[PDB]
Amino acid sequence: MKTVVFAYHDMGCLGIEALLAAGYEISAIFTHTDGSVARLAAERGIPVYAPDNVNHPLWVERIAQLSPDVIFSFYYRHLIYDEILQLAPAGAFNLHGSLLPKYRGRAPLNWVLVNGETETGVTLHRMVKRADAGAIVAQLRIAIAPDDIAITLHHKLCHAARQLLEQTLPAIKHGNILEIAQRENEATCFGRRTPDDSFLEWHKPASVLHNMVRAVADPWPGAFSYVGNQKFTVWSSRVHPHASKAQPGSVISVAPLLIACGDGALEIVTGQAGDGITMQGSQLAQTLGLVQGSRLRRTRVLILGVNGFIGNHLTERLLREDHYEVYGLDIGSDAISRFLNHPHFHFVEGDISIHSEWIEYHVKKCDVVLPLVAIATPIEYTRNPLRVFELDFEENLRIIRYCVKYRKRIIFPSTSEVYGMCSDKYFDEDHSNLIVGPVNKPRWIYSVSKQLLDRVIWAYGEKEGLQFTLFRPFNWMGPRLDNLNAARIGSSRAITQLILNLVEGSPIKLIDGGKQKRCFTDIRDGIEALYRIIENAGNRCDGEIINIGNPENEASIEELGEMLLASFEKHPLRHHFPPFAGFRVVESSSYYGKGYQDVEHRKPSIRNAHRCLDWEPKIDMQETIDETLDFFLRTVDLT
Amino acid sequence: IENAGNRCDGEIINIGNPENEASIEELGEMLLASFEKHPLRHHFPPFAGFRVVESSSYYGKGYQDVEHRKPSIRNAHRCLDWEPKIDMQETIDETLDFFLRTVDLT
Ligand SMILES: O=C(O)[C@H]1O[C@H](OP(=O)(O)OP(=O)(O)OC[C@H]2O[C@@H](n3ccc(=O)[nH]c3=O)[C@H](O)[C@@H]2O)[C@H](O)[C@@H](O)[C@@H]1O
Ligand SMILES: Nc1ncnc2c1ncn2[C@@H]1O[C@H](COP(=O)(O)OP(=O)(O)OP(=O)(O)O)[C@@H](O)[C@H]1O
Repeated sequence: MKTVVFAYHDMGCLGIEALLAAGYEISAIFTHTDGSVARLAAERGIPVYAPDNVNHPLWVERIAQLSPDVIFSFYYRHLIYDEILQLAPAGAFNLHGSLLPKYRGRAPLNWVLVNGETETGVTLHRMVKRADAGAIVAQLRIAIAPDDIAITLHHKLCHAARQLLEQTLPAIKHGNILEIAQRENEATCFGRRTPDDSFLEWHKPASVLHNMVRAVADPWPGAFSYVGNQKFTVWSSRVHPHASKAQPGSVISVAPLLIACGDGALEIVTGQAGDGITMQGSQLAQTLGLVQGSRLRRTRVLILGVNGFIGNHLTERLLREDHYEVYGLDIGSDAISRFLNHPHFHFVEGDISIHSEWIEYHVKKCDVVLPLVAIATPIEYTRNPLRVFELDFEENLRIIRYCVKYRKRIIFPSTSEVYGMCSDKYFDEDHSNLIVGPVNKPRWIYSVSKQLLDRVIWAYGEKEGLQFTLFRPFNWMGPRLDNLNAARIGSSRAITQLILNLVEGSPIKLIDGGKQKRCFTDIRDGIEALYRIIENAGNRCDGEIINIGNPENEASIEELGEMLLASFEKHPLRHHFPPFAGFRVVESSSYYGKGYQDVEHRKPSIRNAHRCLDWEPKIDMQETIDETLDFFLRTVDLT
Repeated sequence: IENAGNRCDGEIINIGNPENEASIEELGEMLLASFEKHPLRHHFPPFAGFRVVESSSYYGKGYQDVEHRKPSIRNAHRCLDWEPKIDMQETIDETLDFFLRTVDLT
């Protein structure tokens, strides 16, 4: 047949050779920079390439040009995806280093040693949308010797693969292959191991620890531990069922260097202190200062604009956990006064444009900064564009810079408005284009400002190591989303403005028909997701942009007005307010002034949220409507 | 700058020749054609040819581009009574000549 190969490292060479010996014609080989696959390719006169992303249109089109019958993947590191895979009529097969569906993850060579398996093997399966799930075309078992280590098991596997391909490859050349599907309810998956995963925890059994040192023995990074401040690596181990009433982690002897484990002791045969040379355990013991003795505050969150809608709710949330200390500054304090007595809450009434000593000192002193000061009520974009620009953009750019100056993590609040009039069904943080209108449509000044800030934060991240996370709220609402008073000037979001209407007995106006829709998110859902981001479990939020909204609560403004009215009519306090003045369609210009333009639909992709936070919106819209309505109605003084 | 009749106040004006639309590939050909006919041609090495490349390998990660760009020159006509005149090929020649005579030959 005619094929295009994706190979790298050892398996890559033996695979390209088996492929050649089997009579295949290799049109091209895709590999990586740094047995060299490239060297082999060059030696055999096979055009070799090493782009960063072969999934790029140009490559896909060029691979399609070669018109391959089948595609093979022998330890290719980057990920080849569907688009190109299906360019081969005979299919695409990948050679995985484990007994699938077991250890279908990555680094199976090491994991099988970590978990101390008795056997492993090689598997040639078909490539499908799911990683390592495709139908198995051939497999082959391998026995793991009690004294095998990563490198030695690697050759075992290489040899096994050389044999598996040797015989099952001629089979594919023709078509005698059985797609024995994978027993999905038996598949095990593992992820990339970082050198921090080879840490030795002496409380575990000597056996477990021993397999660890084997799993990552040279040429791998190795298993390590600490002698006080000093870090050392264990290259050779040796389990001793020889008990020792000694507590785990304590040195039983220095010749041999025997450490007491949770079960039995482990003998460090060879290792090295720090980046020094390898030496026998007895010597390593001395160079580390060992004798018979044992081996191996809360988070400050700064919230600017803490009294705001997002601010006060986030404070309540954080103040529930004990590992948080909350520092906040704001112009107002009615929403956070209830926390003033809390020991872990430190509030101060200030202005981001005036109180520099406090702000700078705290960005310097805290661990995470949440710059929530802003003006986010659309009427203000057209009415006071410059005030919006100066506060939303300039004032914040200053905080962003304090953060890079003092190397602090910044969880900056982006906005769903950054997508503008995007046309995708789902506004995607990593793929959607951003669309705004002409310069003569000033409503977008906000959108554009927030986007430039997102881009600056991104550059700082890329070019200066700033640790960040951008989050984009999608029409969050609930109690304290603005206030009826600000609403009297149009300075508030829809929901809270329509409540003022029902309260004062004025009609609910639906700007341009009110057919445009949005995805309303309950503030409780939003704060939970945000809380998760602050938690930043596993650092899965670094450099990430995360939308937060409930795609399930999509509704037109007209529907929002109806749902609100329905609740309002059933409310206990209803009789206190005037009779409904009705819904009335109005030209946007008559409410927002010249220069207004809007978004016809807004629904978020919440994939990233699911991936980084394991978050999912839960509260349904109607409930949010009730909560919000109730809060504001009981804000009205009745006398 | 003249702002005759203040017809440019508060105006945004595109300035381009919608008549000179061309792909970069065509720009490269037109340039090459002129280059081959140029008096100074013999001073420079033989053409190494055209080669398609991934944007990433030239601009780095994070590059994206514009597939087409043509301006409306209504405002220009209305506020300035202006209309592009020079054709692209002439601009190519001018530019090529200038830069070729920028090269020190010795
Ligand atoms: O939280 C959100 O995701 C976004 O909310 C607002 O922007 P937007 O949703 O466009 O505007 P709202 O004031 O919340 O109202 C939505 C739409 O309802 C309509 N509306 C509003 C008020 C009213 O009385 N009548 C009416 O028909 C308007 O067309 C308005 O654009 C903010 O401007 C954004 O910064 C924020 O990201
Ligand atoms: N100059 C300023 N100095 C300090 N705080 C300010 C200043 N200007 C505005 N603020 C504060 O910013 C806070 C946050 O704004 P607000 O609550 O109106 O919206 P938000 O919660 O960010 O809304 P969304 O989440 O919908 O964008 C306000 O409570 C206000 O006190």
